Amino acid sequence: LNLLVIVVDANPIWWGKQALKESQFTLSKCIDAVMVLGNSHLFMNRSNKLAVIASHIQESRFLYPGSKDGKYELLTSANEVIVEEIKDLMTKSDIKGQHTETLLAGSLAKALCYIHRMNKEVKDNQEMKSRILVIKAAEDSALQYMNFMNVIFAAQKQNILIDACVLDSDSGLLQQACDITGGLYLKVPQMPSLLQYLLWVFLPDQDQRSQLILPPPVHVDYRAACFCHRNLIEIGYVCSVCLSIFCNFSPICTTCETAFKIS
Amino acid sequence: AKERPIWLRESTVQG
Amino acid sequence: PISQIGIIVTKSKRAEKLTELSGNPRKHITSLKKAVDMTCHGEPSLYNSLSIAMQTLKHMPGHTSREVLIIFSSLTTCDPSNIYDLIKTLKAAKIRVSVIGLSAEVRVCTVLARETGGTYHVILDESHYKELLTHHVSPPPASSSSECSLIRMGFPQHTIASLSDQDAKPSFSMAEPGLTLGGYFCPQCRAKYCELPVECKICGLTLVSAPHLARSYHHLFPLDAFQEIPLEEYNGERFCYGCQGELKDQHVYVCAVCQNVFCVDCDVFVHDSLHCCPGCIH
Amino acid sequence: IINSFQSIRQEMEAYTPKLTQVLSSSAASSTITALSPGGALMQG
Amino acid sequence: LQCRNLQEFLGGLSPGVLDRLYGHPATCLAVFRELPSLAKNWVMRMLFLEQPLPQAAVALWVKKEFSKAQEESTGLLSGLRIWHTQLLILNPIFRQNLRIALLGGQLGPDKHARDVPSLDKYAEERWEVVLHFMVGSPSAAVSQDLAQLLSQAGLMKSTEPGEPPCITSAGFQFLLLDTPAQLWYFMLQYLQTAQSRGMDLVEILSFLFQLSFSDSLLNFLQHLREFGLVFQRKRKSRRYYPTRLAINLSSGVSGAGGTVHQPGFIVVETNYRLYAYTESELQIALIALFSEMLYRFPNMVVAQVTRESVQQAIASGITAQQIIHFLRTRAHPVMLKQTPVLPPTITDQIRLWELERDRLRFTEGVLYNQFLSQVDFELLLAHARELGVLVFENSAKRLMVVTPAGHSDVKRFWKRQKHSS
Amino acid sequence: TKVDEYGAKDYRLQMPLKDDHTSRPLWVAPDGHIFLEAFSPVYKYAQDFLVAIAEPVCRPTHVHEYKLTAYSLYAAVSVGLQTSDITEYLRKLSKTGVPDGIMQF
Ligand SMILES: [Zn+2]
Ligand SMILES: [Zn+2]
Ligand SMILES: [Zn+2]
Ligand SMILES: [Zn+2]
Ligand SMILES: [Zn+2]
Repeated sequence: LNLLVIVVDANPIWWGKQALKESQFTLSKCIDAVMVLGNSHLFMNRSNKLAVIASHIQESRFLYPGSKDGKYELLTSANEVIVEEIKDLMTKSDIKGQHTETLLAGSLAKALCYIHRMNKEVKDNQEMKSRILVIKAAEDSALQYMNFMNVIFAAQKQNILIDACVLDSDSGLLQQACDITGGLYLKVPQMPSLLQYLLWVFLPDQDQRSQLILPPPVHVDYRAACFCHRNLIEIGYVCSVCLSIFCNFSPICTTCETAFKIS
Repeated sequence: AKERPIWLRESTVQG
Repeated sequence: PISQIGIIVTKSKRAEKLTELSGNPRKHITSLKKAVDMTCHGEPSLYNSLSIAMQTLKHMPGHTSREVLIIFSSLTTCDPSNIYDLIKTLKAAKIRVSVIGLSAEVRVCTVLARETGGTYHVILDESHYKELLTHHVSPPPASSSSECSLIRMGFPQHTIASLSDQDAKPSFSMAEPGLTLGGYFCPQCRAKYCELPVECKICGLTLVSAPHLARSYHHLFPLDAFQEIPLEEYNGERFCYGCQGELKDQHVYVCAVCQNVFCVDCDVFVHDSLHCCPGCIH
Repeated sequence: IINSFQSIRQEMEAYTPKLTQVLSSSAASSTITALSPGGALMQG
Repeated sequence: LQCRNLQEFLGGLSPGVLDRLYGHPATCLAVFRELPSLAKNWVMRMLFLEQPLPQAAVALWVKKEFSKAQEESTGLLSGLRIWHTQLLILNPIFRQNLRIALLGGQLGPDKHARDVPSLDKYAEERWEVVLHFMVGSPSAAVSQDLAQLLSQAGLMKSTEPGEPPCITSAGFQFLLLDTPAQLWYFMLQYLQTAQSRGMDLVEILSFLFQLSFSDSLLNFLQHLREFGLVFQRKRKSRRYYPTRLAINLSSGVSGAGGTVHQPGFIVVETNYRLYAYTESELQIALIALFSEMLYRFPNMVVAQVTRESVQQAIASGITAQQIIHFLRTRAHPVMLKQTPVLPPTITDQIRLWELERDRLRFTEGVLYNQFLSQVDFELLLAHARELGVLVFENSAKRLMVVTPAGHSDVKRFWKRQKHSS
Repeated sequence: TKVDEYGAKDYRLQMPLKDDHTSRPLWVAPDGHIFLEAFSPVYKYAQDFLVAIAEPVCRPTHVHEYKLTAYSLYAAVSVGLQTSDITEYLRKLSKTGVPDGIMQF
């Protein structure tokens, strides 16, 4: 069994700027490309299953939980429910100038517990392979680092691949998330052809990914910096309590001020 | 030690 | 991740270090798979086991928590000297000792654990054994006698050949070592490494990547327990917020801060695996 | 932010377009050729 | 003619039929989901490509490992003529219908909405009565079309004009097959006999795919109801409900698991004794084909597997493999604990009894003797070998035997060789 | 006496199947043969009882076979078992009752 979760960075600031920029690629066509991927993923195998989540600066919403047009109800209903659910998010959304960073950690969290719920509801007669495809486009936030790291290790622990399909802004932690989880990361230069990357690079699952040739992952710069200056450094002094990278020795660590002794 | 021989471990009939 | 583990096998009055302290679980696990065929003959020696460990752990730094986990099987154990002196030495050496007894409630193990501050437990059943080892995975809570210290640490960056064996730097791994196309370095060793985190083979300094540290920060950010609401309590959210599934049973929990609603499976998975409240991230 | 929020709301007026209007062989081939071993996106 | 899988039928398709068979409603979905795990990716990739690409690209896109599987899958899709090299451009009808299949592009009064269990039970019931007619039951459901169908399917033959049809060698082998495999062979033969009898396979087969998710179709659909594969409360209803069996269709035992998801009932003892906790006489009839039945109880039957009953079964055409399979697939939960599930002594004895039945291998042939030289003998032998006409040889004894058909070729060659004089 | 179209002797006209036949591990044939589910939860009691009242015929791993005989019945009476006692317990063990031909026997 294969479970594919698609995460769309539906941030209205970036996509709105692109609309104001008269960008060729747009969120609608992006959601439509996601729709084709979701359909084609399920279309690939009877046991294939999927979920879709979109994120907004305020919150994230799930897009997925007769034959009047002569076609299968599941595909047709999946298309309609996804369109209706995305429109509800876009229409039912507040406006706030102070908050613009896109939510990602909360979206991945819901996906992981959803996958875990599915991992329990699935019959033990069959094994379920799960993957998360993150479609990032707008800027990340430093506050998300801690929470994003939590979900990254949970996904690794629970063997979920994080596949990153970046549109514009390249999050250093996102390119780390895939590498830590063994997922792929790519930034598309030709946003209008995003669907080709999805079907060629992101469509194949781990079993297919192994038996196939794909561009090697981009080198990941695992930067490290002291919490006092946030400057990249090769040597940092941590403590067995705060475990925080300090710039230099101090009798008291500013985050805790515990009574360290000179040495 | 004292394991069973092959003729007692598996089917000797060609099938 | 920054921790290291070692293993000792004790039989026929002797104690042998199966594998010294290292950061490679695969090496230890490889030795365990081999040890499945061990002779399993003779009597063990707690005194020799502890002393061999102490002769190793005594040279360890002060900031690192020195510890020993004893899987005691045969309640009889030969010893060349009074274990009480060794116990007093363990307290002085600040080596945390905790014993796990299988089908036995031994006196020496009782005093050894409780005097040293560690704990002595006995296997009730397979689930108890699984639970006890799972519990031991937790970092030890700091005793009022325990003191904190800083440690110098190295955060190198993995480096690779520019393009398909071009501008490469031919070298073998420090871990019949094969050639290294790419790998981490050390500012002082200048020796290339294939696997991190690891202690310097030269400088005696720990090399580690920043995510490995964050992997421990859940210990620093313990998740607050969500209040239980097993009854429906007229909660209009038929679907569980975490899994968007209708709650099939009279077991439900709500967050203390974000007030979101999660089922027992979500709450367990959150507290056991995610270690964060999905709604609190917002 | 307000302009982007309003502009995107009007951008959401069209949905479920034609796959053959959404994508083209020229765009698709450009991606495949870029991902080919000699292309811009295939490092080797 | 043991057509154990769809692939054999897929090869039995010409471009003049494939193009029509490649319809948008179901064939594209059915074919695509049946393609190998590799080719499905490339077909989906090129769904937006109007220009062909070289085979080297497909080859280099796969590792040296699994290249054989890629080649094999390439052989299938090229054999299916899904694309052309033109140097792998998809067929326009296939690409267009696959594209439409992703999105699609009809209603009326409510139906009786009969329960899915009821549908599958009478479907199983319908298949059972078909098998009750197939077996030597003294009374069973009959129909002129059903009878001739089973006969043209090579499962039954009428020994005398007016006497009830009897079972053929293939029919006995067929009877022991599992329901999905057994149904598959029937579906395949119906399809082949349909085109033979003038029913347009294109429409009915495409309809079978649709059921897995015209007057010709109505006639065909009537047979499907008689097969219990579809429910229709009354012949007047323009709408029907596909049964589980029809939904499964060509999915095979790989889809939704094998028919083994049923209560086991056969117990096999080391003394060749059988105890089958059953009331369904069909199972009894099948068991009687190879075992001597001793006692019958309200819920169980006692039988013994003897040389007589087994060698009789083998003589009729059955194989120990089918017998062992029939038992293993029906083995009672209690004997599932032991491994192997069947007692090795039993399995070995049954195999050994069939292997005894064919101790002598009989082969038609023509033997030449008294070869005047080893050279011309080996020369003629090399020609027989080159023709693949050789049956057996002993050059040390200077002898060889060849197939009667091939003999005419060596007879001609021998005369030609002799006429060189 | 009664035989189906197949060589097996049938006893539908001879004995019924009890409501909890699944719990009862034994069958009684009108010809005196007896079968016992060796894997049944009460097998222990049934084995002892059948060794007491009947003659073992086959004792394979899953289903044992016994037959009644005058000698085996005398042995049952030799341990003080009354006709009612063996009948009552046999009926209780039998998932298909006791055939009257055997009862009068
Ligand atoms: Zn500190
Ligand atoms: Zn500083
Ligand atoms: Zn160093
Ligand atoms: Zn939940
Ligand atoms: Zn909470």
